[PDB]
Amino acid sequence: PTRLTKTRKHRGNVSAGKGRIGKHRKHPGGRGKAGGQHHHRTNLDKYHPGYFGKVGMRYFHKQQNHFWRPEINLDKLWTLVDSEKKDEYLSKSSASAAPVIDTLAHGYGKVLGKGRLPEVPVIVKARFVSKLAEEKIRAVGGVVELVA
Amino acid sequence: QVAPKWYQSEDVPAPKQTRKTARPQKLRASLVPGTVLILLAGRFRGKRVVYLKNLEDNTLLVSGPFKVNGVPLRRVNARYVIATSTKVNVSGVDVSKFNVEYFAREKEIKAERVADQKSVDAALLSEIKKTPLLKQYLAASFSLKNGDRPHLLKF
Amino acid sequence: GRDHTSKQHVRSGHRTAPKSDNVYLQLLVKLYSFLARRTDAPFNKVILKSLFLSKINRPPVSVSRISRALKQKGAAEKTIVVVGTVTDDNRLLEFPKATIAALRFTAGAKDRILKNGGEAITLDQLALRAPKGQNTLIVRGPRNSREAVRHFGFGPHKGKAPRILSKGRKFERARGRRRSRGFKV
RNA sequence: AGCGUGCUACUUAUACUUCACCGUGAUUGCUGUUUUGACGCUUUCACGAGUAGGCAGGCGUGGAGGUCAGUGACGAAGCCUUUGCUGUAAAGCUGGGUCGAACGGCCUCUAGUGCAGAUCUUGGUGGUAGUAGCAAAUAUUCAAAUGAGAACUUUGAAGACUGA
RNA sequence: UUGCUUAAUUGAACGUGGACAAUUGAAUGAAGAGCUUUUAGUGGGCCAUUUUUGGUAAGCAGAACUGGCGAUGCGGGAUGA
RNA sequence: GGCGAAAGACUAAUCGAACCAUCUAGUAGCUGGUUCCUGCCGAAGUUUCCCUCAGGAUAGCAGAAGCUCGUAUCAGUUUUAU
RNA sequence: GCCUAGACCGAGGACUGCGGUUUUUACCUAGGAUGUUGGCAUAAUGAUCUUAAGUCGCCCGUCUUGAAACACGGACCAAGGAGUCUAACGUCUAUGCGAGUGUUUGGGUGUAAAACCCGUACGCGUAAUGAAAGUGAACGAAGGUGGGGGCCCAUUAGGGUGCACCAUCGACCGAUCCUGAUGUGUUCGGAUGGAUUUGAGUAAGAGCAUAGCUGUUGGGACCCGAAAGAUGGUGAACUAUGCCUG
RNA sequence: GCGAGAGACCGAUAGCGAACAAGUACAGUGAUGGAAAGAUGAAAAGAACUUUGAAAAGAGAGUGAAAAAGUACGUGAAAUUGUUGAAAGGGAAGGGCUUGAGAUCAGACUUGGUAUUUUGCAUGCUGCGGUUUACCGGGCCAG
Repeated sequence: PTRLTKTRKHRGNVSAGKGRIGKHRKHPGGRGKAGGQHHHRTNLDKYHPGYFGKVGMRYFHKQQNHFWRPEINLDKLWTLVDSEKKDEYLSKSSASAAPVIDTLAHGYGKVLGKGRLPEVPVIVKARFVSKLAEEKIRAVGGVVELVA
Repeated sequence: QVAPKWYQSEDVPAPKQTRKTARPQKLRASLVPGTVLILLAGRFRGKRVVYLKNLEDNTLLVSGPFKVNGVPLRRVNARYVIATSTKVNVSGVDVSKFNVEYFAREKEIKAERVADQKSVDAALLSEIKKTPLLKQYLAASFSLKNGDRPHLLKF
Repeated sequence: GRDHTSKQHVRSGHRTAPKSDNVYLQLLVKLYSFLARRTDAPFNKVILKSLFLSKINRPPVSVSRISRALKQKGAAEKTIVVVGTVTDDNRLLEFPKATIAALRFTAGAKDRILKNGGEAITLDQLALRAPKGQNTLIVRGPRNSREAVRHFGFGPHKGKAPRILSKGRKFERARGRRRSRGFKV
């Protein structure tokens, strides 16, 4: 709303809050990022280090679908289990019958090993696992099945 | 417009308990009964009169005497009076019956008031006759001449 | 004239009321304005102040924090008081039975508490079963875990995060962030 | 009534002291009498300069949603006015006159929303001021007529000029 | 306790346990202390006392400390940042 | 571009590069202006870098929002000791 | 100690208090003015306007260290007239839901640009780090120490527990450097153990969405203001020069 | 372009340049440039007729709800001006503060109460203005 702006409060005061000496002008200092190496260097150095220069190698025609690999940790792996059968699974699960968790069908690429699992065998299907994540899964009596 | 609200009460509170107990008036030392006074205000300003009694209304009972001055028995205010040093022996004048209600507001003058005026004037005149020129002094009016400085005068 | 040793007519700088205009939040202030004024319990004056706090100063308290607080020695049966939202945490393997008093519960947080035999009460029900805040335990959420705090006090050799829109190899990584490109700050 | 010096009294700043009122900040208390206002009421103390600038609370204008079963041809809006009143103020309300068709209050919404200036824009009106001026090109006059009215029209008489 | 140090059981650093309470170890004061975010204007200054450089000097130029004016009325200096 | 016995002359009162419309509301670190009231707080002309010196960025000074606490340990000051 | 003269003010509004005299569950001068009298209500009183007198008062706006300036704008009046909208953002506040969040590209529906309903994807978040190949967050109650509101037990104190947060020492993940086990397509692998190194990391998630003030950038960008540059056209009725015919 | 429907749009210096005989009047050799200008009343009922005047007009009259609506047309502001009234005025005027004078305005004999008489109402004496001295109490200004 225009009525709550300070323009309505600056009415009657000469400079509209811009000062009498400074005299709000068109573009003192330049337009955009002008002078980033000359008279705005003190700002870019302080707040945006690393701004100028090249780092690393180019990648012509980078297709981001190749690098698609969403992560899921082990502390969140049991959320992929169906909600209504989670409690039943957590109780009766054994090496003869353990719940199967297809992480790929839920949209995940790699299983990472943050957190602790319930002391329950599981069969995890992933495209990738980390070293520690698979050690934790086998420690509770489970296994990892690699899929594609 | 701003409408009145239900909480704007109209009740008038009672006043607090006041601790102003009135204490009796203090007169000047120069205001002793029988002293001759000069009236400074009123219809009879400039008249020399005789002070008879201190009434309870904080006022002074005063006579002319009427036969001498034409000033009747009436009350005056102590602050509108110059108390001279002249005195008349008023021990023989009965000013007992005069009180505040005697001067209560009820032209035609009351017969009782006139008789009291005469009865007071009798003794007042009989005493005044003793001091020479006192009767002449009373009947004459007081005024400030050229060069009288009241801050230097003795009355 | 006076030689002013300090600045004149300075407000306290603390909230004395909620900025919100929620009518129900104001009833809690009304209830806890009375308790803070009339009871002389330290718990009551703390709750009254917390009801004034803004949203970022009342971060969500996960159901995991309450679990960790109930695991303190002798605190298994204390009434958990949260002036804010209690949220769910799918990382928990188990949740105990306890009474939690909060401004708001998410659907998940309320569900788990009741599923484990606990009780989820509001702050007005607390004033009935604890007008002095007896046997309570106030839990607060992490304030510095907010993302805006990452950029506070950015500068050389500070280790804070730059205010940047895109993340990648081409976005503020060369000169001033790498000794092979001049200097590093 | 000069200069040096001393004393006494006296003069008066928006300063100081006491008191009143305003506001700001802090502060005391208020639900089994909280009672239809607790964003309120209430006790006490201190403080009050201010450009650039910041923030807060308000006043006003065009239009929008709701409400006052609001005002109005028995006179709306507008305009003029020692008719006043209210507010620190922005302003609001009113008496009288003029006028002739719509218009306001309150809760919200919204913006092409508040002017003394910009050698501002457009329009209008002054002082200057009945003033400067209406002076190159030789030159006009008498009478009659017409006409309400004739230095200036027409005609006559004259005097002139252009001078192939 | 140590992988440091010592010829060493020596140390160094950090501790466990125990004693020393309102004179817990000068004065005075404290409209409280600490912490953070965000943003405005400004980045021409000038003057007075004192110290001081260049200059014959300057209502000159340039510094030091403080206080002022700017941004400030009011009483006095007739008048005056 | 013309034209010039040449003056940078003339080219429709326009000439050291006509006029018309458009791009175009061209850009301006420069000048001028910038519209109601009250309340509270209240500066700076200094640091560093800049083809920087009539300008910026930066730190400082100011406001606002607050937040954690409630006399903790603090001070444009003195004393003592060093 | 006592007497005495004058001036200004009277806030508050049942009681509550501290005292005093106690002759007393009374009274007082002791937590803020009452008593009495006169006059007037065709007026005493108050306010405003006009004017006189006394005293003070330079013309506003502006840039400026400094303006009444012999600095600039302003003869006067009316009306118009200058920080706006948008894309993308930062801080803060409010609201909803919350490890999620966002209906409105689209479909269904309708009292038809509304309202109502639907969902897949997708965005942001939930994981970082490296140039990259790649790898990818629990020794412990998610650690220890010093504080720390609140709560519990006490009974001044004191003890216990101590969220947020502050200081500090560590642990974990990635990079860099070192070490190099069982092994092997004999050059691969990289266990284990380390390093005054490094990251915008972990260490019981805090975000997403909408709105608002403020600030930023690009846009005509608060309003007005060039000298210029370009594109496409119109002019030799003036004038310049040549030619033809007089 | 043709044809429709709408709006938290503008309301005659706005909105298209153009609400009107507007791309018109007008300017320029030309390319081009380019305005100003809405509103009587319900209805012209747009003032017959008499009189003064050369006429324009005026004075009567008339129409009209209105002529304080007469085409110089709804309202009719300010600058600026006329008349009347008031007031002041020795090389400016204007302002603040204070009081005086003149003008204007305001206010308690209250919605005053107490017995009272007549005037007045539809009505079968009852709400209640009316009057004057009594009494009580009040307002304001003073001692």
